[PDB]
Amino acid sequence: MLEQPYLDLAKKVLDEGHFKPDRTHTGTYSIFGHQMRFDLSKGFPLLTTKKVPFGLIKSELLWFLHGDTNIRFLLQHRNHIWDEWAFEKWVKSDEYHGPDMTDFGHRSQKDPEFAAVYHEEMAKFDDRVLHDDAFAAKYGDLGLVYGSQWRAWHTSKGDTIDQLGDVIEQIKTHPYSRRLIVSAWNPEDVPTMALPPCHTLYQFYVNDGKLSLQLYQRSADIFLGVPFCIASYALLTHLVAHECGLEVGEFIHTFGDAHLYVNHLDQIKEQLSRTPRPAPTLQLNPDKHDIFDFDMKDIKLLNYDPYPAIKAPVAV
Amino acid sequence: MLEQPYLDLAKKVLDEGHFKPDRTHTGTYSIFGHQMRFDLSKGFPLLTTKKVPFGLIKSELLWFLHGDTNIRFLLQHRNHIWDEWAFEKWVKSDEYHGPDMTDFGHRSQKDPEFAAVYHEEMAKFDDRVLHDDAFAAKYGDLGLVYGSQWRAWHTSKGDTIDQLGDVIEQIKTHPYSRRLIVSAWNPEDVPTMALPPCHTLYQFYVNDGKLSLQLYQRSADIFLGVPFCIASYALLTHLVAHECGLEVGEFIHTFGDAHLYVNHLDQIKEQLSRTPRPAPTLQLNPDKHDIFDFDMKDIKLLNYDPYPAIKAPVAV
Ligand SMILES: O=c1ccn([C@H]2C[C@H](O)[C@@H](COP(=O)(O)O)O2)c(=O)[nH]1
Ligand SMILES: O=c1ccn([C@H]2C[C@H](O)[C@@H](COP(=O)(O)O)O2)c(=O)[nH]1
Repeated sequence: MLEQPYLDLAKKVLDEGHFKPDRTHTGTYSIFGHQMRFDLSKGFPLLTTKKVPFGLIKSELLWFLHGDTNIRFLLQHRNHIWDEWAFEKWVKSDEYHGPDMTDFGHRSQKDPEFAAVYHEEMAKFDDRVLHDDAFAAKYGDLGLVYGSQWRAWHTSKGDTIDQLGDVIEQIKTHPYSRRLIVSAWNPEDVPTMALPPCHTLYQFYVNDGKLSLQLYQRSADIFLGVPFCIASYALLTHLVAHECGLEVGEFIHTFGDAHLYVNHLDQIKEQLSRTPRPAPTLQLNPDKHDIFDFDMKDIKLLNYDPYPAIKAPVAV
Repeated sequence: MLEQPYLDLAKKVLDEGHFKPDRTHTGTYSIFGHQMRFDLSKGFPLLTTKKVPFGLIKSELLWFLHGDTNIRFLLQHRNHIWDEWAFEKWVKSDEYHGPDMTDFGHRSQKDPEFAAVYHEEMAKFDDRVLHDDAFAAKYGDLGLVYGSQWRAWHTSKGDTIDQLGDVIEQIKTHPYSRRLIVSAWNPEDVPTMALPPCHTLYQFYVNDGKLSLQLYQRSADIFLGVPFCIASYALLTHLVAHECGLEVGEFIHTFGDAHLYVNHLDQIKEQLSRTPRPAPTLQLNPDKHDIFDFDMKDIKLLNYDPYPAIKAPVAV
């Protein structure tokens, strides 16, 4: 079944892991080095044994492709995945006036009185960013994010480089190129980043008329992130394969440090109780092809039939 | 047996490959995405079923660690692996006076009259680089090479960054860091390089008292390069594990596009006839620890017992 590789990753990390400490202080069972392989021609790797919001995987990807960096497009789409970043910044500015929210996303999960002041100032932020133009530009832009590392890699002679736009040229004219790589890992910026890239780099490869993509993710959360990531990329593999006029091959997911947090144990353990169902089917607008200018409407997820979503706490 | 993972890579590429064209025009059987895993505590992954020159894997690595880039240290050690690069450059300079050696390393393998003029001007070059200081600096420096990408990553504010020297700091003070990565893939320089890095990036990871390293090599030659590379890195894993005071774990080799050239088929096919022998054993100078200042003498390969070396032509 499509997703078995994924469930097998979790058993392996559970009944074969190794406990180790980490940045957030919850704890983890971890393993190092792991390849997993999905055959997109067989289906779409959106988990069935747990309900994943394609809405979120979808709007975030298109944000990326525009080479955006402002949370404002996401908010525009009710997508709040990246707020806690922009916010934190806003919070540590004296233009921020009020409740010194230090470790806001820490205590808010142990103290319900704070979970209200916090979430209040958040809708302050997100509404301001939504409405005050000068704010959206000042506090809404994140800066170095996948979109800018994909389509605006800052050089040392003052210019921007469109990495993703370029590799796509090479796929048409040199489908056999073994240098078709996009990297988001930048040495000079790496030591001044809230969170240096998890999805470090990817490489496409055109087998006989088919396009494949391999990902190297240095740090993974089997439970909360891996289910999302598998789809951002299986989606990206189609989008590109669309523009270049190629059929679709495989998605090869490779991990450095793959972890399962302590307090997620009971959930993954329950999720394994389920028996996978037939995977959905990605449908794309056959009229439009210039992927950089695709829009939500242009994608369709046919036949998705998932098990209830599983409640789980962010380990922080 | 230690090296089986490697031999199994070659069978897989042979009795399960896919033919595809490429840069040099020989031809290949290829596969995409592959992880292989060696347990350095069990031995040293220098192939036994074929004789590999540890002398070469060794001097090239130390060159790297010094953050050198001049072929002059290698020549100093009879190591000629990188000459054809420096040379080519020298050749396309009008200071080069004489035999316009276009595609020298092409025709020299189909025409034995040329294989003599060529190899003559080569010893011209290598002797000049060995002796004429201003030449060694002018034509002997390669520039962007593993040594400079490891220890002098050019930033956009005029400075050099010691990537490898830094990760090593982090291993001591944050052995559990999941951001311990060195990358040699640079977007802005990539489109003006004779050969952009094969060994794209590596990441260390400290499991319970043990150090592990995973490599992402975008393009491999199962026959001629993979046997060398497995050892540069298994060697590097020990060297680092030496300085940081850690035990040694595993070497995880991950490939994007792994190929076997057409005209190498008969050789690999013969090499598989052999039955692996017990692997050698790396011994390091217990007195010295500052790896950046190690020297040949400080390494010892105990108990190596290899099958005859196998003759093979460079596909070009
Ligand atoms: O798409 C994503 C984003 C984040 N994370 C996780 C992985 C780790 O839990 C943490 C990053 O580890 P450090 O870099 O902070 O060590 O965020 C994912 O798994 N997938
Ligand atoms: O350490 C090394 C150096 C080179 N190569 C090979 C791999 C390919 O044969 C060629 C590089 O492929 P392209 O980047 O040129 O497409 O050089 C190796 O396998 N290992």
